[PDB]
Amino acid sequence: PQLHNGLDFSAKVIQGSLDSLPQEVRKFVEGNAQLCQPEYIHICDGSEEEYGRLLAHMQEEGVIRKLKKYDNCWLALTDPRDVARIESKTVIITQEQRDTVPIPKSGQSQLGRWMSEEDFEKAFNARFPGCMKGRTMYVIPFSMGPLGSPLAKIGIELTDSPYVVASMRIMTRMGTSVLEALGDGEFIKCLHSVGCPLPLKKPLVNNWACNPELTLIAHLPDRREIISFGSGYGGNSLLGKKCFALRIASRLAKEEGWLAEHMLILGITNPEGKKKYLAAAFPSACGKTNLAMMNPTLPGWKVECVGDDIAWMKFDAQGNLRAINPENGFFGVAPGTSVKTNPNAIKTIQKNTIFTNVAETSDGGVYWEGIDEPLAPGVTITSWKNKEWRPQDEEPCAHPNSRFCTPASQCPIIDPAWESPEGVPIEGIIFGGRRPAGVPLVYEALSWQHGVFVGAAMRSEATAAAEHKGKVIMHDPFAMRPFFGYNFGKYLAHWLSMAHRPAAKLPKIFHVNWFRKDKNGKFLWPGFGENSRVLEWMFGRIEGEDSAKLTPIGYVPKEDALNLKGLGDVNVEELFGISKEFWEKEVEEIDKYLEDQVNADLPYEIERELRALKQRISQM
Ligand SMILES: Nc1nc2c(ncn2[C@@H]2O[C@H](COP(=O)(O)OP(=O)(O)O)[C@@H](O)[C@H]2O)c(=O)[nH]1
Ligand SMILES: [Mn+2]
Ligand SMILES: [Mn+2]
Ligand SMILES: [Mn+2]
Repeated sequence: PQLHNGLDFSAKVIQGSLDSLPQEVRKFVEGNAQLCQPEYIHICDGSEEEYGRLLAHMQEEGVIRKLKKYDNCWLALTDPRDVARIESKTVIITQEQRDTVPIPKSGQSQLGRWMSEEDFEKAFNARFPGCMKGRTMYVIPFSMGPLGSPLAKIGIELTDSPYVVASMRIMTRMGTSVLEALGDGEFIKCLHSVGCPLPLKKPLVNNWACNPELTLIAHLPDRREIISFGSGYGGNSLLGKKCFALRIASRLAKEEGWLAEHMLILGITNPEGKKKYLAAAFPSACGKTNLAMMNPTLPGWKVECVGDDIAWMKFDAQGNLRAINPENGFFGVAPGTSVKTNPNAIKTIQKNTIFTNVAETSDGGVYWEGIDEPLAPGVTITSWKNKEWRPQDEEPCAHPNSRFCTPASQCPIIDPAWESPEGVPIEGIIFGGRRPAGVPLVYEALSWQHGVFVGAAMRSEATAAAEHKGKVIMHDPFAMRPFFGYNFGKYLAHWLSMAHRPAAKLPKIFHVNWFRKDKNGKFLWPGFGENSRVLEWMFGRIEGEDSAKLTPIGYVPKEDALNLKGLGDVNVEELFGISKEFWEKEVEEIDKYLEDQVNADLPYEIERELRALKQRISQM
């Protein structure tokens, strides 16, 4: 089937067999192999032998170090320029711009960056051709969700970074058994490359191969393809997490009729013997991980974890909104994780965990800001910049966006249904973000329409997750602003459509705010474990208790309704104060944001709620 041996890469397979691969799967491999020209091809099987042999290569290449104080834990230091998820260099490739983002009025579209196919082909042919020269191309077959379960998707990611192969084994279900399940079914085509072929023309920092100048993350929903280049950190290289489970999954969810959201899933049990499942949509670095692994301070309550990031939901035959966690591990922020704040996380990241950009102690341990843990006498600390660090300098020993990669099965409070194929019925949805002043601690929506409005009106201060800096209160609807896969206007309609399904059991909607400060800069709520006091009020409302009070913005707990025993000193007046001067400006910014960003694709019900809220606030 060829004139010269220039298309048959059989003599470059160090593991596996191109013959054992399905038809369309093999064509996808040899196609990019001819374009990227890898030195070798490594078809993954996910076995322990492969994972152990994969670690030795990175260690012998100066990429990762071994943390001797813990059982099979490794540290990795990356290039200082590749530490976050570049939102500015992320594009969605569709034929019509209206499919990706709503055509704005005058202003620019914050709800995504659209790029044409012609402009994408010009940049595509200017990067990949020859990027894997002298490297190994790993074929990674993973599965988002339990194998054989409903709404379970399979993908094939080709990459040249063993740091990606090791992480993909932790975050997804990858191995040979995934190929047997796929057979002749569809699969998302993923392609990743660091962009540093051999010989190296640019010296690498910390042996971290990257190309910041040419970093590009593109999505093609029409082709079911995902193409990333240049980067190699979290959501940029782990295509199954952000690019697949959210952006592309949202497009499929709109076509097929389910939901793909950036929410956590946690079940809570009360002293009376009842258990309910909740979901929370918080922006990055806003409190999703600490909430799903919470150690409550109330006796008789038990909180178990199902997920901390991705959530795929869909109605069932009985009218329930069941959800599953398509992921297999955890990829949460490191700084601030201590025994007092998130004790469940400390128990999980002590074995089979890969750390990144965190400080290392002399005795082989880990260290980061907010760890709140004394060291033994004579122990030194090495910052993430590979330098000797002391608490007297200004350089932090660990990067703000430094992460840990740990399997989900090792969590002590993992819910015994995190891999069930049918999912868990969700009875509540929680919105919120980092709002320093104005937003009360917690309130409840008035209806399903007003609830959707609450999610669309989410705002929060810029944190340390993307490339945003400063204390700016920007908009972030549904905590999905950086992960919208199609038109946001149609997105708001997809949620409002859930109120039309027959025998629909719609869940309640709440808005919280743990970060409301006072006039001095001190948090009015301790948070973390004490957040269970707020979750208790949400549990009773679901059962139908009469503990709510009507306000111009929603339902707030009545007096003597929150279990504040043991505290008593919390300033309740300022923690639930609704100022008329504040909410008259808040709606002003909400009115200007919706008209400029959604424009003609804004549903009438979202506008009817905007007028309803404005009217009620003017009557104060
Ligand atoms: N004040 C307060 N801070 C919190 C709470 N939960 C988390 N945080 C802080 O948020 C930071 C990271 O939050 P995290 O849960 O990892 O965010 P996410 O996983 O991206 O959703 C930590 O350093 C904590 O200090 C809370 O309930 N109250
Ligand atoms: Mn996230
Ligand atoms: Mn997280
Ligand atoms: Mn309707």
